[PDB]
Amino acid sequence: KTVDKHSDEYKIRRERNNIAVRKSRDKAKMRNLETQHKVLELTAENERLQKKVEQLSRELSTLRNLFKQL
Amino acid sequence: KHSDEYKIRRERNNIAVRKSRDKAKMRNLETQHKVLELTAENERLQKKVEQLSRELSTLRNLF
Amino acid sequence: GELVRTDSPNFLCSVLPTHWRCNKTLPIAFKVVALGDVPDGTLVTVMAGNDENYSAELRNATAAMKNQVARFNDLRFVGRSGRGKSFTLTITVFTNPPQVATYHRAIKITVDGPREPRRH
Amino acid sequence: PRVVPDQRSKFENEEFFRKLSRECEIKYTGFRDRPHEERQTRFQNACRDGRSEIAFVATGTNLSLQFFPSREYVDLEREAGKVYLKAPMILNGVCVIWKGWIDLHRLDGMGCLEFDEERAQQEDALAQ
DNA sequence: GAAGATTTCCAAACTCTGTGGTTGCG
DNA sequence: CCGCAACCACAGAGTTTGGAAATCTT
Ligand SMILES: [Au+]
Ligand SMILES: [Au+]
Ligand SMILES: [Au+]
Repeated sequence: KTVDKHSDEYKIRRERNNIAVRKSRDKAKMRNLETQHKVLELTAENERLQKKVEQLSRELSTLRNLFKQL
Repeated sequence: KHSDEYKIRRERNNIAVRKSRDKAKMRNLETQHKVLELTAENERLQKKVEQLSRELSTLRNLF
Repeated sequence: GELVRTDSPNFLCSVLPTHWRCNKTLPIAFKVVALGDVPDGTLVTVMAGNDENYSAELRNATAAMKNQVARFNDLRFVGRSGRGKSFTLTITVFTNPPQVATYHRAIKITVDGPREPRRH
Repeated sequence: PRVVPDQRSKFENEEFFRKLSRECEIKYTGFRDRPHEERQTRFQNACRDGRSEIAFVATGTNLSLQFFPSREYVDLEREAGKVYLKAPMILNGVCVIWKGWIDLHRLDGMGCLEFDEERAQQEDALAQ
């Protein structure tokens, strides 16, 4: 369709859209903000499980020895 | 509004913007991938711990 | 999601909504499963027919088998399937030779898809 | 398993198959975006690759055909105004051979499901 | 002091999903 | 008549893409 930039519906629509775009980008910001946080959150979880795996392993080994060496 | 300087000054900036955006865009995608990586490593170490658990559990029962 | 038997004893595929809107992205991603062995990379494509519609317009109906499963990225159905009528889709696993699985009265594609009862 | 216990019985009794066992109107289903012209060009062009995409207008059953593993071949000249095709297949665990012709101008033809006995016996044995 | 990079304001073109206006058929 | 199950239009919010206009950095 062909419309006039002076009309009303054009402005009403053109404004409301602008509002939705303000909300739309203002939302995307938080997703990126969260994605980055999740990176730290995960990096921490991984190091924490690395120590859990590393530890739980040494325990299983040392535990076996006493079982086979006795 | 039509000055010779505008024809340039304006389109001049645009070039810097397009670039800025394209840069920041890649920074995000790369961050996403980074999440996927860490997620993978997390899911492995996770399953890996549940493993050594039952593996040491069953070994605790044999005692 | 939930898987069901195909008309071919060697493949299982996702269950599709009884009814669904044209060009509207599926509720769940569509997957084709291979019980026998299928080397990865093996292409798969779906097509759907009907006594009233013989070849419906599909979107992204081509996928690659990976670890015995065909995961489709936004399989969308476009042509309608006719009132009261449903499509029958044809999953075609591209190996030597090609294997074919039909899944009769699989999904119904209308232009409105399921709607709340019009309140009049 | 690539196939069921016994193709025979099924193909012969199974409504779905029988109905297709006997020649029936089939049409090309390639690109429908481009006017008739491009299509035939495309189809024929695809015939060059040994890839065609057809469906039994009657039932509505859609099928993608591949021409290389009676025999798996494609003829030109038996009748110069159209094309004769044969395609190997395993429709629902029943090794079959799809045969039929299409008028290269109409992009319409008629084919039949021809349950390959050699393949069916072969698959049955190789399968366990 | 200001050019280039970063951020905020808008516009226009699409994509998604729901609500109504209308129909043949029970 | 009414409600169902289809079609068609088409609001109206959400997204995406990209040129303005302010701001910030270096
Ligand atoms: Au549609
Ligand atoms: Au040809
Ligand atoms: Au024939």
